[PDB]
Amino acid sequence: FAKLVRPPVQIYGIEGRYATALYSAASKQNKLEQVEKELLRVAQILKEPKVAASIMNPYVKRSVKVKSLSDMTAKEKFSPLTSNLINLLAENGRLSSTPGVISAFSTMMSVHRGEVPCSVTTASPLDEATLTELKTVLKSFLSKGQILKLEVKVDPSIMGGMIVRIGEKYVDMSAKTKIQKLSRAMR
Amino acid sequence: KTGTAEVSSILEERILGADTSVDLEETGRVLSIGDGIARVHGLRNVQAEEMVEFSSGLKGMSLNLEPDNVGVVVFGNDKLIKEGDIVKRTGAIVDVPVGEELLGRVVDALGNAIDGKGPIGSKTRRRVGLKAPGIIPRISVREPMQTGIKAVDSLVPIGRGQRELIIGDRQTGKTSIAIDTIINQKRFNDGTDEKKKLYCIYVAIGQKRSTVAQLVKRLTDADAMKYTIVVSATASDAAPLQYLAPYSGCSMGEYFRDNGKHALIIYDDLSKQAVAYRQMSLLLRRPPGREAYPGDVFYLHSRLLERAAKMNDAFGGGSLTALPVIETQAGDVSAYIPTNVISITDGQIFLETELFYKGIRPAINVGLSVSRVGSAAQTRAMKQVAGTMKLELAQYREVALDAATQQLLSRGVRLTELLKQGQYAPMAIEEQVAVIYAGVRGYLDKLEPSKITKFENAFLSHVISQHQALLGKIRADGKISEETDAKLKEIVTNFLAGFEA
Amino acid sequence: GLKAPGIIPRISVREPMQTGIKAVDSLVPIGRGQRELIIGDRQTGKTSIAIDTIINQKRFNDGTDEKKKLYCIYVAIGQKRSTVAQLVKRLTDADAMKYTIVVSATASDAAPLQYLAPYSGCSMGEYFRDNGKHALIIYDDLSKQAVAYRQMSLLLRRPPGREAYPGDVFYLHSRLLERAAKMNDAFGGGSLTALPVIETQAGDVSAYIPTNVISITDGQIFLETELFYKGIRPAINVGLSVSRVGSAAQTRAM
Amino acid sequence: TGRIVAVIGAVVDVQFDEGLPPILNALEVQGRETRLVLEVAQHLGESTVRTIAMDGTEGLVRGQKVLDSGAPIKIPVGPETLGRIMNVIGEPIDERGPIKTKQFAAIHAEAPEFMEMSVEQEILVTGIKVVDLLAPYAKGGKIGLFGGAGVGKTVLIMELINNVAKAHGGYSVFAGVGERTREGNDLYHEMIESGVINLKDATSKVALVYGQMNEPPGARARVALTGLTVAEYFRDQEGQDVLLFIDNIFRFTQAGSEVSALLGRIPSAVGYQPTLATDMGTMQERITTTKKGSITSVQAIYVPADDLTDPAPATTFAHLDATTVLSRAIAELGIYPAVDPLDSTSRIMDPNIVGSEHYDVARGVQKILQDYKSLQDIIAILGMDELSEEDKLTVSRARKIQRFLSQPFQVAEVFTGHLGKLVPLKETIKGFQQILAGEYDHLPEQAFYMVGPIEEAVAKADKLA
Ligand SMILES: Nc1ncnc2c1ncn2[C@@H]1O[C@H](COP(=O)(O)OP(=O)(O)OP(=O)(O)O)[C@@H](O)[C@H]1O
Ligand SMILES: Nc1ncnc2c1ncn2[C@@H]1O[C@H](COP(=O)(O)OP(=O)(O)OP(=O)(O)O)[C@@H](O)[C@H]1O
Ligand SMILES: [Mg+2]
Ligand SMILES: [Mg+2]
Repeated sequence: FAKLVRPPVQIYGIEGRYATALYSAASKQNKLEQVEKELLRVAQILKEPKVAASIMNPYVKRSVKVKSLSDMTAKEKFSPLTSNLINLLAENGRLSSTPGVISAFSTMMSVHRGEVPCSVTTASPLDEATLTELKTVLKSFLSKGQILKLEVKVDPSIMGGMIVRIGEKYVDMSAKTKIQKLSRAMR
Repeated sequence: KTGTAEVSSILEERILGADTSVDLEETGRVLSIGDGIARVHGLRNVQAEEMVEFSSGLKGMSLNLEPDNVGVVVFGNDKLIKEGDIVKRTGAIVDVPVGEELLGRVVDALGNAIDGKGPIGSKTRRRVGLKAPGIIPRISVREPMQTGIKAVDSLVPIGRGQRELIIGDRQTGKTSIAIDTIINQKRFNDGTDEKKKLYCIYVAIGQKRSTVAQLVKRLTDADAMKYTIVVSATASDAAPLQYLAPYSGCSMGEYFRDNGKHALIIYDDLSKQAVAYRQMSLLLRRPPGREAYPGDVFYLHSRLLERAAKMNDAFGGGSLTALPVIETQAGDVSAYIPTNVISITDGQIFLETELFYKGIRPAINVGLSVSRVGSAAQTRAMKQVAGTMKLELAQYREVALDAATQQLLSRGVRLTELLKQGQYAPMAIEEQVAVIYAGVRGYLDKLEPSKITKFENAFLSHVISQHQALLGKIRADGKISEETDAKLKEIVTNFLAGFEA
Repeated sequence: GLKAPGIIPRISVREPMQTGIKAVDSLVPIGRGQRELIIGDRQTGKTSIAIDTIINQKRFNDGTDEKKKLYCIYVAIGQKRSTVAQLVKRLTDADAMKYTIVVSATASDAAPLQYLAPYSGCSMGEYFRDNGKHALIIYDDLSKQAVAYRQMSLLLRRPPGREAYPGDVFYLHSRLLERAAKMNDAFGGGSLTALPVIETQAGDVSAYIPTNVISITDGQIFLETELFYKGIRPAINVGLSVSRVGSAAQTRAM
Repeated sequence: TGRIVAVIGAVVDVQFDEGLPPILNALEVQGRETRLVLEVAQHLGESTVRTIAMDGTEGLVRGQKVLDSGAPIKIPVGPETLGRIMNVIGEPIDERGPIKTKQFAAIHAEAPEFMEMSVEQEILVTGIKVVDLLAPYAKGGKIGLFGGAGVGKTVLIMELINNVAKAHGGYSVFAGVGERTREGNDLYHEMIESGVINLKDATSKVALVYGQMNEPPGARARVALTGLTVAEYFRDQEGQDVLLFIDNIFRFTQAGSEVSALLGRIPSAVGYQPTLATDMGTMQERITTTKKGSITSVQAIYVPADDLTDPAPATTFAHLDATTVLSRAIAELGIYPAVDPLDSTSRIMDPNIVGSEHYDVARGVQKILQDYKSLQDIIAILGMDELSEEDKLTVSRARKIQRFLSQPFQVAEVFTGHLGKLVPLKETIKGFQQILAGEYDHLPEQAFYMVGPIEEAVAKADKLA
């Protein structure tokens, strides 16, 4: 066999085996951005009631579900290596798991420029000066030249503090400083 | 549901264009290896039970065809194989070299020499997975196959085409019956009557390698390696090489049977084959049964011992005799394997481990040894005398100062000591019929029991010399007439007057 | 999770470990570094033999001779809380809870806490071996550790074996009993003595776990139930009890 | 290099990139204090191998780095390994400095071929009167030693080392398969105090391989292979007549059926592995007599639950050629060595192997020792004088024979004070050929206790009174 390039995330499952085998063929020949723009439009053209039907319907055949898809991917835009991918998903019966392969590929291609975003879950949204200060100290923490994305969630069960995660780091300044008052009891 | 060939090294061949410089019709790769079988991807024109060849030089059998892969049973060790190899398709069912030009060699189970005498020089190849002959071509046995042992040839007679078991515990004299059968054929293979010639095959399964080597000397010492083949898969060989050892051994005997010759094969032993088929079954995750055996152990030994048959006169007239060996654990003749083979073969020979300790050798249990179809095919000279000894060995067995008890307890011990025999001394047929004559006609009833092994070695050594031309009419005419037994009365009663007590 | 000492830091066992039972010290002696198995059925005085051996070392533990003191540890693996509360009071009455530690992983506590508790007692009995002192430990009992470990295996989907035990239950008990050693003078001269309790079922020692721990240790003390009701108390069978340090752990008088 | 993907117990899975190593290789984990050797056993596909560890597995992180030796486990071998102690991977474990030698050898090696075996049986002489007469030892065969502690077994080990290095000139290897640390320390110091190992010079006669009991179940199964590589050096390179001691063989079988169940395989009959007949095959066929030299093996055998037909003591029994049993009921009679003469068997005891002179002497000894065993019950129950005058000599002679089997050993010269005697073969056959015929019957019993040949027997009747 030949060797294959390793993705920087390395997820597992029956959907990770198809997002890795495409990443080992599109990192070769330098086509990692052409497939991504194609894959974000094949997600749109599957979820139509003419086409979402008779792909999960088990009583058609294997071969005529290929021919109804071998011309659909040929006429509109595509003749890359990715036309073999839809041809291979329909042979193995794995055409149902096609949103699983696409959604895995975006995060596998995200990490080529992405940052595994944060989670600040404290309270109601605050003023602008508090937001820009955390966005300009977390930029000092990545040290990788990548413009970090972030999400904010509202959870009032934390009393007055906030929890912050950077990837897989998870600092903590929250109501667990009230649970640290067992030193008055357990001593 | 994850698929064997859903791995990324095979999806990449498909997702990067359907590649042209891979064959995928006569050659394939190896995906995994280590439990015996290998998972070969490709090879889309392979047959079932077709021998393939690895890149290391190992043969392998195509056992199990699937829509993704092929499962190849590997002959020999599986250290030499690596994931990512390339396996070639031979194009033929598993077959072995066979012919007249093998008499005198020591091969392994695949048909390669391991005696260091160069190639074999064969021209024909027969398969190992052929079927037995049907109901029409067979016929009942009629020619006798001599053994040279005084306990076997007169109490459980064998015939050319009859299966016969040899069953006993360890170190009871199992192999030393099978060796004296091969040395006894020296008198027939070196003669002019071609209709009585008989070849031999020995199959050694799971034995030690240093016990086969001390066996081929003993055959060469007695001029018995010029009509004998030996197949050998010893205890250090892999498990598929012990499973396919009796099939390649029987396919070399099927050549002589279909071409008018008579053969003989000794499997030694079929116990260590069934513990080798157990290993390949449980390593394929099959449901075990009694004693953790697979469900088709009966198919293993029936499809092998059904080939040993005798063809009719319109098919050539040859034969094939088998003599398998089963080892029991402490006299257990009610276990799973020694009952699957009693219900196949046409009789038994029992070797007791508690008569081998008392000094009776060969320790043949005369009560439990039977031979059904081979009783009608024996010499009328032997049937005229051994039909009487069958009666007295029965009357000795019920009585185990009274009247009608101390008469049979006297004769019944002189016939037990008459049936002892030294190692590697195969007697002829017509020399047996004089020694069994003196023990059943009532001549040695007066002697002491300890001085009767001395008596047989003195009477035979002289009548072979001074009455040699008068003994040949027993073997030539094949019977004891009214002139021979009146002549035989004077030979013994003149020798007892000269035999110093 | 530490290891045993090797072959070089050990020395042969010579000092006596005094139990106080007239049948043990006469016929099946115990040295200071030997492993001796207390095997028998239910309700035959297996806990009581290992509870007066703790009481008997009071006569040395209040004196002056520093190289004759002994320290006892008792590990309860899967017993009810009321039984341990009765045994501490028995050792409080005899003034024998000022040199004894008790490690209790009871029946109500979780399945892995009955797995750590044998290995959480040797680590307290190796601090006395490392510092030139002497010690004693009692596992009560080891046949309830192989059961609390089997449950953890079959819920983690590991391949079973004989009586649904995993393939490494021999490796579970061997590396716990091999930590008992008689050190030499260059390392301190310490010691560690181990007495495991094993409950058989209907007197069949040929089971899985009664044959693992028999082949690891040195000798067994076999308490029968027939002799317990015939009047022989403590019901030690001296026909089947052995010790393979032999007579080299007895004093010259005994 | 490779990386570790899965750690489950004592089973590690390693992911490679280019250089996928074959089966039976040896890897080595980088970043740890002590050597941790992994042995490849299965190719799992997608460049992943299934390895069994050889030491503790904790502290291993998923995604470490693992090298490759490209060869199996290679041990230090040579003549300067005599007198040292090593584990299964060749490391020294007695703190006496690193072993230095010229060459190494691999432990996973094939059997000798068919054209190299010996074509004849040949008796090995060890000097002891009870062994070399009634249950003689074939050269190259496997020997089973029945008996355990308290019978005097570890002296018989230490004395067969000494006599072969005197009469034949061949050293020995001791392989402790899963043995206790407390009992593997006393055998170190019992050999020092008897001379067979020596801390001062190069006159040692053994090499110790000790794979002790608290080691992972993969490391207790390869010890009998490491201790057979060393024994193959003194035959393939120098041509000696080596001995080999395994103690015991049941802990080699039982340690095999815990690797084959950690690897996820369906068990065979009562609990063993599927491959019980090839692991006993691909070890004990390397113990043979080639054209250069030989290797003879004495193995201890423990029978579980007193079942002689259990598959662990039934696979082993097809390989042995002679069994000697140490009875404790002869040790309380005063005889040393405590070898039972009636319950020992030999396969090479045969008139076409050892000749007719050895045969009819050693046949009559076991027959006369049965008649005293049958007449000792009438004397104990009924009384003494009722039996005939022809039977009083058989009672007297059989108490001469069973004391003439005693022999003082050279390993016990310091303790019991006697002189150690090494008897050749032609004296032991000449001796018992005269005791049977009533030729030396008028001498008393204690002239025969603890002597060498028959010549020193009559020199001890003069000192009485
Ligand atoms: N007729 C006989 N007279 C004297 N001795 C005999 C006779 N037959 C066999 N023996 C002895 O029995 C011994 C073992 O015989 P054999 O090799 O046939 O046993 P086996 O059952 O094949 O052993 P295993 O099957 O365990 O290899 C031989 O060494 C031989 O000396
Ligand atoms: N030497 C003795 N003489 C008389 N009775 C005794 C003796 N030793 C113990 N007993 C009694 O035996 C009973 C049970 O003994 P013990 O609890 O020690 O047995 P055990 O087998 O360890 O218990 P378990 O089966 O719960 O582990 C106790 O009630 C105790 O009173
Ligand atoms: Mg045999
Ligand atoms: Mg109790």
